[PDB]
Parts: sequence; structure tokens; C-alpha cells
Amino acid sequence: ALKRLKVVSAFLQTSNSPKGMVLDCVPVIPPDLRPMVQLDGGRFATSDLNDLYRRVINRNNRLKRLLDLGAPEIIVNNEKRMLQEAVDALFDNGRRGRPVTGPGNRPLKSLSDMLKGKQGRFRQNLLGKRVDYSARSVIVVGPQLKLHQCGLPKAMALELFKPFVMKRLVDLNHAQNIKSAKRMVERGRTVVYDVLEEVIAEHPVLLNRAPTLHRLGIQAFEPQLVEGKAIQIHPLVCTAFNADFDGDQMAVHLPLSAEAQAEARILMLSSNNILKPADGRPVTMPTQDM
Amino acid sequence: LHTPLGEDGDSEFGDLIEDSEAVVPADAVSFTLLQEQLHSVLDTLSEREAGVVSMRFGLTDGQPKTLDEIGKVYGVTRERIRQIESKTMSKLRHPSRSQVLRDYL
Amino acid sequence: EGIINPPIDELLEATDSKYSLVIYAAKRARQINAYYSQLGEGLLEYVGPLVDTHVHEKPLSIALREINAGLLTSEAI
Amino acid sequence: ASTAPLRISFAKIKEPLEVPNLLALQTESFDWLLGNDAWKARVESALESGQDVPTKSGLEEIFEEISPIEDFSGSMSLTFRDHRFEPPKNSIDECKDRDFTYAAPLFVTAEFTNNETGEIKSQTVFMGDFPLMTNKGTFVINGTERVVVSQLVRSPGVYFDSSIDKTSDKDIFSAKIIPSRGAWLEMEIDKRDMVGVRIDRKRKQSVTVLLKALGWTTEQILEEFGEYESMRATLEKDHTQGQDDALLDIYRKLRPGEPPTREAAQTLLENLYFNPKRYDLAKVGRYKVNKKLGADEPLDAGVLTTDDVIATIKYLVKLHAGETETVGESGREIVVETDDIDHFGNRRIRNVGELIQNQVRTGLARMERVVRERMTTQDVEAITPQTLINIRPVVASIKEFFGTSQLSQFMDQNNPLSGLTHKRRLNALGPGGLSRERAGFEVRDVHPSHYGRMCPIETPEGPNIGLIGSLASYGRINPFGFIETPYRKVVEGQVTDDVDYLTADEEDRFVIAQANAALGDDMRFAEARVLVRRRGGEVDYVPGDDVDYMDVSPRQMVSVATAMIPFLEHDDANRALMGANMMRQAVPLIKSESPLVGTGMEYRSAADAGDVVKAEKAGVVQEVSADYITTTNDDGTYITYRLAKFSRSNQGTSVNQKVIVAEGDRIIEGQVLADGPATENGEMALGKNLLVAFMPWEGHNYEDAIILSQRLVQDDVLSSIHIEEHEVDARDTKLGPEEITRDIPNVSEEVLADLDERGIIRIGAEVVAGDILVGKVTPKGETELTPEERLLRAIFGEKAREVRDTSLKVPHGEIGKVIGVRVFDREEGDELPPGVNQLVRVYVAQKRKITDGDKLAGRHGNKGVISKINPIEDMPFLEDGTPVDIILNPLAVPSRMNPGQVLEIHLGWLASRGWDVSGLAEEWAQRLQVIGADKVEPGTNVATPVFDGAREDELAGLLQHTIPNRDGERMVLPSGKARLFDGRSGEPFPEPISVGYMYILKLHHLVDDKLHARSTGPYSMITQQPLGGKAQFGGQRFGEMEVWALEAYGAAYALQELLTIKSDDVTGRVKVYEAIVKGENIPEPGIPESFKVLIKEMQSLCLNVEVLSSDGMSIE
Amino acid sequence: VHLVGEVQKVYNSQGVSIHDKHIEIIIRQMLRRVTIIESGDAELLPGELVERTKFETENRRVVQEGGHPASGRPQLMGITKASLATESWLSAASFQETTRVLTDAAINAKSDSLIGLKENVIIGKLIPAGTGLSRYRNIRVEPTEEAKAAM
Amino acid sequence: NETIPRPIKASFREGLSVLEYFISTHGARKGLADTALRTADSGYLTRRLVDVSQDVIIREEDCGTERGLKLPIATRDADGTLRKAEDVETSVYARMLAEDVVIDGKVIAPANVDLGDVLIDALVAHGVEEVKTRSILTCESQVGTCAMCYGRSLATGKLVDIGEAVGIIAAQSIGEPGTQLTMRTFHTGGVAGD
Amino acid sequence: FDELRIGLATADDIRQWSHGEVKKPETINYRTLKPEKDGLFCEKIFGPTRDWECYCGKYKRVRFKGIICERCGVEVTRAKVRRERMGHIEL
RNA sequence: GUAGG
Ligand SMILES: [Mg+2]
Ligand SMILES: [Zn+2]
Ligand SMILES: [Zn+2]
Repeated sequence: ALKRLKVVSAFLQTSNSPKGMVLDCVPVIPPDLRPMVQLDGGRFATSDLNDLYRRVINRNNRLKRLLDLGAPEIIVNNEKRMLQEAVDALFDNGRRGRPVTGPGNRPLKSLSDMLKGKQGRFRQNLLGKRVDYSARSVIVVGPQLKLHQCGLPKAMALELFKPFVMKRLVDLNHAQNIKSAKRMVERGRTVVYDVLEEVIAEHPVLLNRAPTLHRLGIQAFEPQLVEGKAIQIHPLVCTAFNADFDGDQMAVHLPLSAEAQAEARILMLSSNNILKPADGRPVTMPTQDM
Repeated sequence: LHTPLGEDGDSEFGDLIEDSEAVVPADAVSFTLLQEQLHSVLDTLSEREAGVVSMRFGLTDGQPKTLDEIGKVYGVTRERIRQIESKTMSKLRHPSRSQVLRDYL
Repeated sequence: EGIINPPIDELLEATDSKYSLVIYAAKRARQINAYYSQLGEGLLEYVGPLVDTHVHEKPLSIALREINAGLLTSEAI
Repeated sequence: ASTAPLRISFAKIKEPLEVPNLLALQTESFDWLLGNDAWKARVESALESGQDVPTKSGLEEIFEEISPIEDFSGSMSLTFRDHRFEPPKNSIDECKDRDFTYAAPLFVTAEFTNNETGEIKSQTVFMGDFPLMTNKGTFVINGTERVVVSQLVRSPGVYFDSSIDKTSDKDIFSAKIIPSRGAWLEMEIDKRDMVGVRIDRKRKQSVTVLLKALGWTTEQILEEFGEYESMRATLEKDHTQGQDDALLDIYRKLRPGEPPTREAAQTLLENLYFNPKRYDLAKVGRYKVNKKLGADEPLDAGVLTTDDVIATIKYLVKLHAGETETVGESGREIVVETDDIDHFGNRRIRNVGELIQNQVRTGLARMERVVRERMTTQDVEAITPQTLINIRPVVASIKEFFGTSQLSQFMDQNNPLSGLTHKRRLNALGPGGLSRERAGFEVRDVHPSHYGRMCPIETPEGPNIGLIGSLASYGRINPFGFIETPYRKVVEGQVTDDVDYLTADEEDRFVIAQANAALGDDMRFAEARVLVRRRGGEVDYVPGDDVDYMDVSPRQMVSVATAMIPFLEHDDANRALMGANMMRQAVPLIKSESPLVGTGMEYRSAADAGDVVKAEKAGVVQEVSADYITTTNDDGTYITYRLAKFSRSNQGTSVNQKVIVAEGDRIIEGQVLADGPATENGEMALGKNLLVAFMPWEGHNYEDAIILSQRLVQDDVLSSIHIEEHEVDARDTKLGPEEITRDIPNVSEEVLADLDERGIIRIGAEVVAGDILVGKVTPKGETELTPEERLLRAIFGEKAREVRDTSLKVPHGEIGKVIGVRVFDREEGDELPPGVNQLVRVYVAQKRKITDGDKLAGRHGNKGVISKINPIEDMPFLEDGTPVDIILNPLAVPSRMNPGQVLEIHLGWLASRGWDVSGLAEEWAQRLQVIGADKVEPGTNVATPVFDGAREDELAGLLQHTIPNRDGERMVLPSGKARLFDGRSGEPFPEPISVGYMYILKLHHLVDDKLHARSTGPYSMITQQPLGGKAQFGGQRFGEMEVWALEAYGAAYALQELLTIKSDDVTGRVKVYEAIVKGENIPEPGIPESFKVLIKEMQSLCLNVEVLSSDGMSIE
Repeated sequence: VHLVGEVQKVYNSQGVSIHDKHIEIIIRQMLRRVTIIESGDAELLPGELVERTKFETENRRVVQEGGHPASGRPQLMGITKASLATESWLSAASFQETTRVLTDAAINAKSDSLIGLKENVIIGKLIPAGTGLSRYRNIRVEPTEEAKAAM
Repeated sequence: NETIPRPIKASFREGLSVLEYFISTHGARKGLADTALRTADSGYLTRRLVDVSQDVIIREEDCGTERGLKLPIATRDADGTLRKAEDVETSVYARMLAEDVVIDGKVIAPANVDLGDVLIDALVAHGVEEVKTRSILTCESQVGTCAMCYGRSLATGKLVDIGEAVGIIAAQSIGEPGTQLTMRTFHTGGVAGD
Repeated sequence: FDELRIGLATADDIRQWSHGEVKKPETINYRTLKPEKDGLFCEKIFGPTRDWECYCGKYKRVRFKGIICERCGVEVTRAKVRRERMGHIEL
């Protein structure tokens, strides 16, 4: 009676009527959310929602046809049961009996299946998103740096700062126009690298390691060009990331807005994170060889 | 598209093929700079020559207008309009007002 | 000649917060950057960089330099 | 004799039994499956030798298993008596080149015999192409070399289990009879002090009703069960009686909703258990059941019988009674005991032949269903063998196995060792087996039975730990599917020569000694006390003459990869695990050199690997050239072997082959004539031997990093070729056909400088990022030119032609010199897939040298990334002036517990400059003299077997007596260290440092592949967040964990830009790019897109999610 | 005290040490809810979970109205149950279990105000924590009159 | 989880033997499997922690009340002497003293002043046995929890600024060493549930 | 943005959302590769497949937007409108 | 699917 009171009260308090329990028309998705893209080679590709929509439409059509003509109670009842089976699959396939397997090798992704789980829409496309202006590479120890310096390979820096390099080239008159500047940077002539070495400075980049257990996982550094193709990192801060050098890789994000770079200057700087917040003890003074 | 992509977990054939409708920001901004530079060189010429070339080639509306089609709002002849268009093409063909437009193609 | 060129502690004391400082320096840097992008329309409301400027520079460094020199001020609405 | 080059040995005991054919596992199983001449030859050889062997080929077994098809009338029948094969049309190399599945035709003689006509009609029918295993155990499918790996599973039979239930406060016993293919039956006792049966776990039920359902009467059941009160209680509690009543009860319970029926029940039970098709217990199943349940020679083949059911009931109840020894049911007295599933007695490996047989059996069952349907819908006298069958099922199933199947994996050709360790690996993951998520703590861990049958060291160290394992070195397969290992026979305390192969369970009976145990001059034990092992993995000792078996060689447990590591006994378990896992990833170099210090087995692991090219006749060589070697035998057969040059391997490395044999040298059969990748004189060589010293150095080798000279970069000591193949297809589309041609539209003339008139780049023309390789142009696109483009063209007087450029370009960040190009054309004789008119594939080959960031590692699990390549002079140089090629942190060695690397180094030094020891007369001196490793010249290799390796006294004595290298002095102290002058400062270092030679390999985790950056690139379709991956210019993922870190700081704006501007907002992205390139401030982000997709989806479930505001509707 | 001591003695066994404030935040979060008992005058259900703040507000309201206050007892619940029970449906749905929470929110018609962190991260707005806070966002930067005089 | 009766009698320098190597592998593989499982469990725990604790944020400069929480300043006090507790650092350091303390009729630690080595040493020297530290449990704030009660942060060494995310840092601190725990009962002892 | 209210969706609301009604299982033609009429992907219910191009071709240019051609009924607008507009099936 | 972390 307590549970029954709880649910009954909900209907009583809220204007929505209970008749919504039993729907009467089935909404359809806008088509681009279920794209039937074209592939080279004469093949095709389609999201599985098309198949469920086709099944419900077909069964509803056949039920209509059988209802127009005088038909037995057995057949119409069977068809209505089939329609129920179809609409239910569209809301969530595999919640009853055996999941619609379709091709036979796997279940069919329904509407609910996209909103739930590790691969769901919530936990893969609203919290953790992909981002432009980023890179990654192996790391090697650099002892000649300071506590706020990291070495970026030439190619990585060039590809991260391409808009800024192009603007600088047009301002210095090395490049006649934006298109010609783009051509020159893609070609990669020495003037482009000189401009790049000029432009990267006084601009923080956020180095980050994959597990990122605690808030010292992302730290800002002032970049610096260097040959090769491996980032250079300051040994002292290595133990804070838990970054070995057996073989590792580190993401290098780039802040763009004025606020983002200001934040990376004031808060996330590698020099203002001496103390680990777990217990208020120093963490940036490793001990392996020194 | 929801096939395993040959991977038991974390993968879908639907997340490996790039689309084509998406506007490339690089091409879009290059086009915007082209539009601005062309409008600037167009203003550099006489305002009348500017206007007639703009209406002939339709630089303010998608569809261009025919020669005589320009001789109604501006009240000129189908052959006058052709003549000024020809001398506009002659001037713009001059290497002076071509270099800034060379790289744009 | 570096990101850490202005020591932080002086900036912090004038601002009184580690977050008020970043917001205030960022607003000033935005104003300076938009002034350098004015390209000649000459709006009177905008103002230039009080401290001298290099041939190439980022507006935020100039902003933080003014804060350290203390020539600017802030007032919450 | 001259099989392998000279290599001094430090072994102390002579191995009786030489290693078997390392790759017998795949080849013998497939030979059995085919039923070819080799299988019958081995069968008769074993039969005359007396060894058990199967006399029935798997293929003819399955074809005979499918009985002749009978309709409801049973008038006609079809017998598939004999099959045969013919030479395949395509050569192996041709199939690799032209994308053809290497296969041969399968003909079977089908005999249709009809009683109504009383006539037999014979006809040979082609069942479908059959893929074939090349001589190296690799299946060439579609030009790619797949391999298939044997699979461990629980063999069929009777199993018993005992558990403890906390609630019951008493033990609960259960049993199961797991079949080969049929439904599974379980049998629990004292669940609540009673007994019951699970018929597919359908519903609760008792044993008594099942027994009543069977013909056995209540009276005889009481008579045979009167000695156990549990069964008496069960039946006296049972109310139902009579066979029919129990039958209808169980039928209603199993299939409720319909009235019971006697014949329906009877036939259902018969089909479920007694029909020979549904419940066909494998041969191993019965062989195991008879022994476990004690039945003495039951039916060799057949489904379970009621006698077996009653026998297992007896066994279960006896185990419940606490009795340990009991009389077998229709058998001898036997122990009753719960059995552990992990034990290797109950684990059986399906080899390749059995898997292929199972799949073709499924296909032939589908064929039988189809042909039975056709017969049911076919008229008499319109029936022929060639018409009734349909070859679609069999070929469909065999191809569906060889592609898209877990046990069918991509060959790894990093080096021959990778090939071998891929061939031998046993995988527990697969269909009808232990999956990824089904794993538990018990299965993964090692068991006392994995000794000489599975190496306990090498397994993937990733999440799938312990679910894959390599086969032991001396392992062999049982015809049933169990693994045996050899054991030397010991009698009356002496050592008999004969060797007997023992299985998992049979080893339990006897007590087996240890090979490492010393043996005197006589055949008797040197010491009365000796270590032994016995039942249950116990390791207790038993002095005196009590043992009967002993391990044939010390290296039984270790696998081939692990057994490569020298001084293995000193290293920890984890570090030898890592070291073995790493030797598979090395890459071959431009020039290879065999190890100066290393176990003596590398030669065999190289020769048995397929990459080397060994002669097959004992003749004389006439002409030697790099492209081909021509030899002639004394009989008269002239054979010319083709050496592959720079052919791309599977992983993308060169497979160059060098030539060893001179012109006039003689040849014995099997001798190596040419090296493969990573080989030298037929001996494995995955890396090079450097000079090394242990000392911290300026912090450039901090936390595992490595410092090495620039001499490596200068002499190409560590350099590897790399070949990239990329292809394009001149596909035809709706608008028209694509054209590959030199005339490209809207390009400069200079870019089309190396292109041939046909439009294909030349051979040897160096390329760079953005270049043009082959010039392809789209037929046409519907063009609606924009006004600005129209004006520009009109001013410039150019024509925007319909054809569009879609030419292949070199991928970004890729360089190389083109070495080879291949072209296939439709109208030519070559056949391509439908639609495509022409295909062009281009090779680009470069020579990557060792540079900063490249990984490096040795054999004992010590790995690091290069951190600095200092000049030659900066290296601390030894007293004579020799620089040290590599520097390693010492801080790692005691912490990582791998002391062996240190020992190796000293021995490495000893191998470089030879040792002279004659008449010294010390203990180690005498040991070296008897072993023969007394006199050595500089540079000659040394062999220290994995467990017979050199002790420390020998190393110390040799260090004391190294040959003088120059000026009659030894540069290394007796302690093993030497004085190192600094390179930069110039003064000597305070104390001597340890120095010597170490073998170093170059892992395949290069820096060139890992680098990636992205300004802006492609985007995704359903939601526009940038698609990831290096192959498509992907953006790094900002995870939920990563956002948490950014929210810790209190920074809100960086998060907002990371979530809106930099992705998931198409409108603001172009605006931001415009603002950056123009020079203005970044604009104000709006709402993202993925939220719109999510609300649209949630609206489609009949939930009206409204984005409202405080003041009514919101603005968006 | 028992909870903090137990967890800390578990941690320090190996040697890791953390301050007690970190644990105290969570331990306070656990006990925020309360089990209402004898829900006579309060007019809501008896023996169901209730936020402490709403309990206090309802008690003050009912005693002001003249009716006696419904009783309550502290109730210790796991972290999971607590997260699912949170007022905002959107944050709860973003947690592991989605279908049940979405269904219950739909039937109850609970409008989720966007106060919180995990609610605003999905919308792409500014988290109200630190630099994103209101008082830290509405200032104006002006150079001093003397500074403009300096030039 | 059993123990053998015959231990290895050799060191890695001397060199193990065959069955000794085997019975060492027995523990090595189990150790490795444990680490992989531990990462899965610790990661899951860290996720759960953040979600329950995300809402709390320091949204008030100073509290409105005075109630506090009693902590023992110095324990295990040997005869005739006072000894500070072994784990005073993780218990009362960095807190805030809600009420002022007077032992000899004069203030030694002023109210709302943090507790370091010098102040705690002076207090224990005077012979105080317990103190009333302000803490978040008794904190009464209309909006969230005031900074004054929370004490001073650890990564900065200074009082916590308004609006800091204390919940997320708390959860991250709890979850970080979960991988490092990596301990288990060496032997069940033949008894289950004890 | 001040709240995200959620409630039970009645039939009338589903009708309100719909810009049409699906009546077939058709998707596209096998030979012309264009979306069919009144099925899934129908232009007359969701939106034009190409920017400002109506299905019959009466309007193909950008200038004359915000108008429906009486031949096929397609409304000329940006293709992105397809990503938003939704239909509804009757039962 | 398998490697490296
Ligand atoms: Mg690491
Ligand atoms: Zn407070
Ligand atoms: Zn139309």
C-alpha cells in the first residue's frame, strides 16, 4: 500500500493524465540521426533503427489490410500481438524473450540501448568528448629544462598552431595571402619554422597523462621547439604524473580563449603545484638518481 | 553501422567513416577572405563599373542577371551593358588588379 | 621573457583571490586585444597599452604586467 | 656436423633426447585431417613400432559419419565412400600475389543406391575448393597468411564437485556429465539432504522419478540402494510410483501446457540422450568415462547408457557417504574423489584438424538437411548424385571459419621467433569455451600439472593474463587431444636409456625425480638424498632408490621463447616474463649478427622456423647470385631457389634474404643456404651486441631512459628498412568511369614532374608528404559554381571542367623512395572485383635509423626509450680509449630483481676477448677442461643453456685469466669493473665502473608511428565530435576522469571551451577559426550539438523533455 | 568516529596516509538523509527516505501550523543509493543506472534545476565552482584617471 | 592460498633450481592477476566516490555558529610525560580552532588560527590533552559549507578560497591510492568467514 | 536555460511534433539513389536532401528560399533542417 | 581480435 500510494500520488499531483501509459502514435527519429550514408564500391550502410521502423510499419499495414476485410478473430488477434511485439522492440530490444537478432550474429540496437551503458550517449558523448587542437607522442627526459618548460617537436608545434602561424606569416609579408600562406606552411619552408619559433612562446600548453588519477594529472607548461619527434619533460614533475619512461605517451592540449590561457597561467602552472593535496606533503621532489 | 568493427568492445563501424556535408573551416574562411578581397578590388574601380559587374555576375544574389536584365533597373541598353562589361573585364585583366586574386583562383 | 616572468604572489595580494585575479587580468587582456584588432575605427571607449610594447607580444602578458605595476583597478558592479 | 657454426657450450649434463620438430603441432594434425600419404605413412610406422595412432582420417571419418540419407520410406540411399585431391592450380607465390585463396579441389565418389529400382549409380562430384596448409603451417587466404591456434577446453565426461554452503552449515556435493555436443545433464545430492537432477536446469526434480521412468523397477532399486539411507529416504519420501506415472510427470514438467503422452515422452528421452545424433559422445568422452567411473571396456563408441547413469548415481552417493575407496560398478575397485577442473587431465586441446573437421561437419549437416528437404520434394528417377547435393553449405562454412573467427588470426612476421610463438600458442578464448568475461582467479593461475606441458612464464601481461599460453619445449599431442611429455626410465636406482611419454593423469601415479639432480660416474645416483615430486604437486624428498622416472632435460618446463634468455635461473619470474614477451617484438636490421652470449638452442629455433631457406637435396652448388642460387644433386636434379628481396611483411618490414654458401662448397641435405630476416649463418639474431657500462650520467638516463653513442647512427648498427604499400582502385560510378591519367585538373605543372604519361609515378622517384603518386580524376560532379568563382574564372579566362581530382597522395608525415608498383586492369586477363576497372598498388621504402624516442630493450626485461644521442667523444671511454656504446642506470637492477643481466655482461666481456686456461688445476679449471670450454679465441660465441648455465666461480676465474688485449694488461679488474675516464671534463672517475658486452634488440614501438597532431580535420556524422585515430587525423579524447581533474582546479572557462568550441559545436567552430586567422578575440560559445541529439532521442520514447526558462519558454 | 578510524587504519596498513577532512566529506554525505517515522501530521509517507533539509523545513512548517512534528531517525546508506536518490533527475540519469531513474522522473514530473556540476557539464555551460562563480564574473576593469593622464 | 613445507634454499645470485622456479611462478602469476583486478576495482570505486560528493562546494567565507568537534591532541602519554599522538598530522593539523584555549589563564592558540608544529608543540608542552577543533560535520551554513570550518587546503598551504571544489578533490584523494593498496590475506588459515 | 522539465507524452503532443505521417517501408530507389515519397527519408516530411534543392527540381537555387513547390511539396531550406524535423507513425 | 601503457 505504501508503494501504491507513492505511485498513485504521483499521478494525482501532476497534471499529466494516466492515459499516456498506453500510447497511440509512435514518434519517428529525424533521418540524419539514423543516416543511410553511401559507401564506395556500391555497398551501403544503415543504422538498425531503420529495420525496426520497417517492421512496425509493415505489421501495422498488414493489420490494417486484414481489418478492412472480414477476417477471423484468431488472425487479427495474432497480428495485434505481432504489432505489440514490434513496437516494444523499438523502445528496447531484448527486454523480453529473445532479442531480435536480425542478421543473426548480434542483437539489434534499439532506442533505449543508445542511452545506457559504457558506450551510451550519456557517458561517451556528453561527458567525455573528443577535441581538436591536440596531439600525442612518446616522451623522453629533459634535465636541462626548468620547472615550467617542455620541448615540443617541430611538426607537432606547427600542426597545433597552424592558424597563428598563417596569421603571423601574412603580417610579416613572407606570405602574400591566406591561401599562399597555407601553401607555404604545408610545404614547410624554413621561414615558416622561424615564424613558428617566434609565435609559440608565452603561451601555455596543458600536458596530460591517460589515467589522470588526481588533479595533478594535467599541468601547464611554456612550450619550446626541439628537433626529433619526442616530447621533452622536466624530471621533477615526472613523479607527480606517475610518468615512467619505459615507454609512455602524453596528450598536449592547447588553450585558445583569453580565459583559458589565463587560467593555465595562474592555476595550472607546473611551478605552483609543489604540494600534493592528499596529505599536504611535497610531491615534486623525486628521488631516483638525485 | 553498429557492427563490432572486428573489435569485441569500444568500437563500431559507424565511427570510422568521415562525412562530407560538414563545412571545412579552412575552406570557409578562405572563401570569406576571397569575397572580401574581391569586394575591395571591386570598390577600387569606379562605383558605376563596380555596380554593373556586380549585378551581371550576381555578387549580391545567388543567381546572375543577363545583360538586358541589367538594362531595366539601371535603364541602359543591352549593348551598352555589354560594352561596359567588356571594358571591366579588360581592366580587371590588367596585372594590377589580378595579383591579389591570382592565389584565390 | 617567460610565462612566470611576473611573480604571482604580488598579483595575488592586490586582487585578494586566485580566481578574481584570473578573471580581471583576462578582461583587461581582452580589451587590449580588441584594441589591437581595431584596425582604425577608433572607438573612444577603448584604450591602449599603458606600459611599453614589443613588436610581437600577447595581450595577456601586457595585462599581467600592468597588474604587477598596479596602474589598473577593478570594481565589482 | 656442420649443421650449425661453432659455439662453445657450458652445459654440465648431456641431454639424451633431442628436441622434436618444433612445428609438428599444426602440420601433423592437418596431415591427419587430409588423410594424405604422410598420415598413412606415420600410422603404419607407429603401428609397426607399436605406438598407438589413429587409423581413420578425419575427413573420411566425417564423410562416413554422415550415414546414407533415408526418407520416410527409406527406399534410396547415398554413400560417400572415397574422396581424393589433385595438385592445386595456383602456386603459393602466385596466390599471394593475385589475392587467391590457396586451395585444391575436393572430389568425392557418391553412389546412389535405390532398392525400388534396385540399382546403384556412381558419380564423382566436386564438393568445393578446400584451403590447404603450406609446408610452413600457414593458411594463405586472399593473399594474407592467417594461422590457426589450438584451443584448450574441458573434455567431455563425468565430473564431480564438493562445496561448502554457509547457510546449510554442511557440505553440498554435485556432479555433471558434460557431453561432446548434446545437452548437458547435472546431478546434485544433499542440496537439502536430498538428491535431484538438472535436465538442462529446466525445473526442480528428483532422481527417483527419473529412475522410475526408466525400466528399472522400484524393488531392484531398493535392493541395489539399500546400503545408503539417503536414497532410501528419497524414495520413501517419493509418493509417485510406476513407470508410466513417472514418465508423464516428467514429461508434463519438462513440456507443460499439453497432456502427457507415453510414446511422445519415450521418443523425446530417446532423442535427448539415446539418439546417436543429438548426444554423440566423442571418443575421448567415452575413453575418459570408462576410466573415471571404472567400467571395464564399455562400448568404444556410443551415447550414454542407463548402466552409466546408474554407475554415476552410485559414484555420487559413495562420495556422499564419506567412503574413499569403493568397488567399481561393473568394474574394479577405484577411488571415489572430487575432481578439480583446472587439472590438466581434464583439459584437452583441439588442434587445427579437429576444428576444421567440426566446421565442415556443421556444413555437411546443413547439406544433409537441404538434401533431405529436396528429396521430400523431389520425384523418383529424376535423381542423380550430381544434382541432389548443393556445395553452398560446405564452402560457406569453411570460408566463414577462415574469416571472422577468433581462432583464425593474422600471422605476425616481425621475425621468425614471432612466427613460431604464434604457431604454438594455445588460446582458451573461443566459441564454446572460456571467454574473456568468464575468467576467474582459479583458471588464470598456474597449476601443478602445467609442468612440461605449458610454459608458466610467457603469457600476455595485459588483461588477458593466463588465458593464452605457449606449448612446452618437449610437448607432444595425444591422439585424443591430451598433451604428453617424455620421461627417462629409472630402475633400481640407475638410469635406463628408454624414454616413455606420460600424460597428465598417468604422471600422478608414479614419483618423478629432477633432471638437475647430480648423477655420479656410474649410472646410479651420486647422492642418496635427492629431490622428487609426487601426487598433488608435493615436492617432498625421498632418499635412496625409490624413483622410477626423471625429467629428460632440465628445460622441459620452459617454452621456446623463454628458453632463449640466458642465465634464466637468476632472473625473477616477472622479468623473464617481460623479456620473453619482448623478444617477439624485435625488428630485423640491415645486417644481423649472432649473439656472443646466449643459449645454444637459437640455431634450432631458427632452422625450424620457415623464414630460412634450407636445401632439400645433398648436392653441389654451381652458380651463386643474389637473386637466385642454383644447385645440382648427384642424381641429376637441378634445383634453383628464388630468394625474396624486399617483399613487405605482414607488419610492414623487409624480408630480405642473404646468401651464405660459396660456389664450390658441398651440401648435406637440410643445410641452410640463405638467411631470412633477423638471421645469420642460420642462427637467430634479433639484435646487436653493444658495449655497455653502468653509471648515472648527468640525468639523461633518469627513470629507465637510455643514453648511447652517435656511433650507432653513424655505422647503421641499429637501422631498419620499412616498406609501406598503398593502393587505389579506378572504380566506376553512376555518372561514369574514373580515369587514372597524367592530365590532372587545377594543378601546377611542377607537381606532375615524376608522373608517367599513364599517370603512375616512376620507380625510384623520391616522394614526400603531399606528393602525387597516381593521378586519378572523378568522372564528374554536378557543379553549381558560385558568383565569386564565376567572376574569378571570367577575369582569368579559365574553364571549371566537370572532372574532379581525387588522386592518391602520400600520407602526411610519410617519406620514402618508390621501389615497386603493380597494376591490374579489368579488360586484361586479370580479374578484379566487380565494378573496379583498374587497381594500382605502390610501394615506398625508407631506411629508419635509430633516433631519439625509439624504444630499446634487452633480454632480461630491461626496456627504455632513448633519451639522448651524445657525440662519440662525450662517452666515458675506457682506459685504452674505446668508448662505451650505451649507458644504463644501475638503480634499476636491485629494485627490479633481475641480477642475471649483470652476470651476462661479465660473460659477454669474456666472450669478446678469449680465455686461456690450461693446467691451472682449480675446480672451475677442471670443470672447464672436462666440458671442453678451456681454450677460446676472441670473438667466438659461447653457449650457456637455460638451467645448465655457468656459475659465478667460473666467471670470476675467467676474469682473473682473460687474455691480454694490448700492452699485456687486463682492462677489467678481477671484481669485474674497469676504470673509466670522463669524456667531457677529462678527469678519471673516482672508482672503477662495471663494463662489458650486452645483446640489445630494437622493439617495434618506434616514435615515427606514434606521433600525431591535429589543427582541424574530419568530423563524425551522427554527432559532429571529431572522429579519433591517427589514420584519419583524430583528436585526443578528453575523458570523464580528465574533466574531473580540470574541475578540481576550479577552472570553468577552460572546460567550457574544451566542451563547446573545440568540438561538438559546428556553428562556433568556423567562427573561432575565422577569429584566430583574422586576429580578433574568440567569440561566445553557444549550446553544443550532442545535447540536441540526446533530447531528440529522448523525445522519441514518448517523453516531452521541454527546455523551459524561469520566465516561461527559453531562448535557444 | 568509528567509520573514519576504520577506513584510516585500513589505509595506513601499507603506509598511505590521507587527511580526515577528505573522509569526513563523504561520511557527512552518507547521513544527510533521514528515515521519517510516524508521518502523521507531516502528511507525507512514513518510513521513506527524506533529505535532512526538507525534513527540517517540513518540521518548522508543521509546528508553525500548530500540528506536531513527524518523527525521524538517522539512517546510514551507501554511496550508491545516495547518488541515485538525488533530487536532480538529469544527474541521476548520467550515473550508471538510467532506465529506472528516467522512468520514475517521467512519471513524477520532476523539473531539474541546473544547480550542480554534472548537470552543467553536459549542457556546455560554466560549472559554478571557482572562476565560473557569479561574484567572480561581473567586474569591470578600468585604468585609473592618473594612468590615462600619464600616457 | 596455501604454504609449502620446503622453502627455497637459494638466492637469485646463487641461482634457483627448477621446481623452486616453478613454485615461485605460482605466486608471481597470482600477483600479476591481482594487479589487473585491483585497477578495475579501484577505478570503479573512484568513480562512485566523485558522483556522491560532487555537490558540496565552499560557498561562504565564514560560518554563523560555534559548535565544534573534540579531538585528542596527545595520546599514549607515558608516565610523567606528555607524548603527541603518532598520527596527529592526519587528524588535527590544518583544522581550525573554533573556541579559544586557556590552560594557565592566558590564550595560547588564538581562535581561527591553524595548527602547525609550533602551536601544537606549545599546547602539548603546556599539557593539554584534548581540543575542540572546528570541522565540516558540525558546520552550519545555509549554502553548502563555509571555508572557515573546512580549514586550510593542502595543495596551497593557505586557507581555501571560496567556491573551490572540495568534493571532487576529496574523492580523487580517496581513490588515488586504491591501486596502491594491493594487499590480501596471505593465507586463509583453513577457515572461511573468520 | 533554467530547467529541463520531463513528463508523460500524450498522443496530442506526438501529433504536434510530427511534420507529416509515414505510410510505407520504402527508403530510396534502387536505380536513382534518391529518397522515395511518403516513406522514410521522405523530403516532403523531413526536408530536402541537398541545400535548397527541391525533389522535382522546380527550385534549385539559393535565392528563392522559404517557398514550397507545388510539384513535390518540398520546402527549400538548408539540408540541416532534416537533422531536426520529425514525423510520426499512426497505429 | 592482438600488442604496448
Ligand atoms: Mg608507464
Ligand atoms: Zn562553517
Ligand atoms: Zn519540387
